[PDB]
Amino acid sequence: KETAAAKFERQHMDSSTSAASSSNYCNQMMKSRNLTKDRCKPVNTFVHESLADVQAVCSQKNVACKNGQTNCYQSYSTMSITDCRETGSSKYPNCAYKTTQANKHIIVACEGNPYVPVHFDASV
Ligand SMILES: O=c1[nH]cnc2c1ncn2[C@@H]1O[C@H](COP(=O)(O)O)[C@@H](O)[C@H]1O
Ligand SMILES: O=c1[nH]cnc2c1ncn2[C@@H]1O[C@H](COP(=O)(O)O)[C@@H](O)[C@H]1O
Ligand SMILES: O=c1[nH]cnc2c1ncn2[C@@H]1O[C@H](COP(=O)(O)O)[C@@H](O)[C@H]1O
Repeated sequence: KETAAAKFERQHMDSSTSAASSSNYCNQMMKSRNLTKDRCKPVNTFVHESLADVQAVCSQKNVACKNGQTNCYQSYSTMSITDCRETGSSKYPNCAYKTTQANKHIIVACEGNPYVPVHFDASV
């Protein structure tokens, strides 16, 4: 039922806040977006921009994906993001995360028709 595009929105879109600036944010969000269900997702980024702005990245700077595929795109502008990284002492199911805010260019992979983000590759 859940499309790749919907999964990208679930894992990575958080337009509601301008910057994920609670120290609790990743702990709460990693759980509520179901990224700690079968295991602690080791790293995940949330993007605090409009869906339209993030979708627009698929028409921006074409760059090589980490996996060597050619369908990745880097945002021309920096975007407000939050990096969530599993702590060294995090143990499933009690997944624990460090919350870090940044403004960085995002790199996403795009697929499909319509051509939309389906994977978050990197922030630079
Ligand atoms: O949400 C995500 N999905 C997939 N990869 C991510 C996500 N967020 C960050 N990353 C990548 O994971 C890296 C951290 O892992 P590292 O290679 O051990 O340093 C970051 O530099 C990002 O490129
Ligand atoms: O490029 C892609 N297209 C569709 N699904 C992907 C792609 N890359 C990874 N996935 C899968 O969907 C999830 C994407 O998470 P992300 O890499 O953090 O964005 C991963 O857990 C993979 O299982
Ligand atoms: O200019 C860049 N090229 C490639 N990765 C970058 C760059 N700037 C920041 N990064 C981030 O740093 C990670 C690579 O660092 P590494 O794990 O030490 O190899 C990537 O996952 C990116 O998210």
